[PDB]
Amino acid sequence: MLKPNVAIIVAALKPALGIGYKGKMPWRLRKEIRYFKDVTTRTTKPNTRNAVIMGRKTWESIPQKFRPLPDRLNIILSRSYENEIIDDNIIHASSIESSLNLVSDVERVFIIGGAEIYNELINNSLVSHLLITEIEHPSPESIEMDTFLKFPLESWTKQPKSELQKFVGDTVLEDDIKEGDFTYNYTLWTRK
Ligand SMILES: NC(=O)C1=CN([C@@H]2O[C@H](COP(=O)(O)OP(=O)(O)OC[C@H]3O[C@@H](n4cnc5c(N)ncnc54)[C@H](OP(=O)(O)O)[C@@H]3O)[C@@H](O)[C@H]2O)C=CC1
Ligand SMILES: CCC(CC)n1ccc2c3c(N)nc(N)nc3ccc21
Repeated sequence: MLKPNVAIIVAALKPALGIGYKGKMPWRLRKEIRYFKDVTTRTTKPNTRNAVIMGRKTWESIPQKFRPLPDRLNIILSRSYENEIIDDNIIHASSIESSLNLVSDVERVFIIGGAEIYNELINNSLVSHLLITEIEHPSPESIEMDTFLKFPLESWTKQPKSELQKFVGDTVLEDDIKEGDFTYNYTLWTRK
């Protein structure tokens, strides 16, 4: 696949944009994990699937029994990997672009984490869209976080919900979702 548009999908706690703590997510938001699954799996074209790209640490964090993530082509990046097709669902690569050369019959490509991947790939021009779940809490300072996004948001524009709706198609987008003390909303950003 030559020069696909790539989207970053992430959930972050405002205002610092914290995303993890000691290798894990700092929260358990049930509806948010379901949205992630629906967005990353759904396709419009016929015999296609989406691709999800992740760093090695993120892959290793999913229990072995639950990987690869079903119904999507999984791509795992490591600086130590040769570009190799493991099976029909798993690819090893050392660069985003080399990995895409190995794929076909993919509709959309999503970068799914983690921190290092996000922070480096945000500056790659292949990245055209950001799907950020913006989480709010009454006392964000009480949530222990060690990992944060370093995104240059002054160069991106947050779109109206109508554009997000168009991006996700059929997916139901509820507003101000509350789970425990967290309140969240889904958003779409594009480059200025
Ligand atoms: N809030 C959210 O939506 C999400 C949060 N996370 C959180 O992220 C954290 C994990 O992030 P982190 O520890 O940074 O790990 P990553 O998942 O980003 O993996 C880092 C590894 O990826 C490889 N890698 C990184 N950058 C590159 C590159 N540019 N080219 C090739 N290989 C690369 C390296 O593998 P090697 O060392 O083998 O070279 C590196 O060690 C956890 O807290 C996790 O819960 C994860 C996903 C979503
Ligand atoms: C499904 C496996 C887990 C492991 C951390 N996971 C990995 C990536 C994501 C993930 C992501 N990238 N974006 C958003 N919005 N939500 C997520 C929820 C869970 C995630």
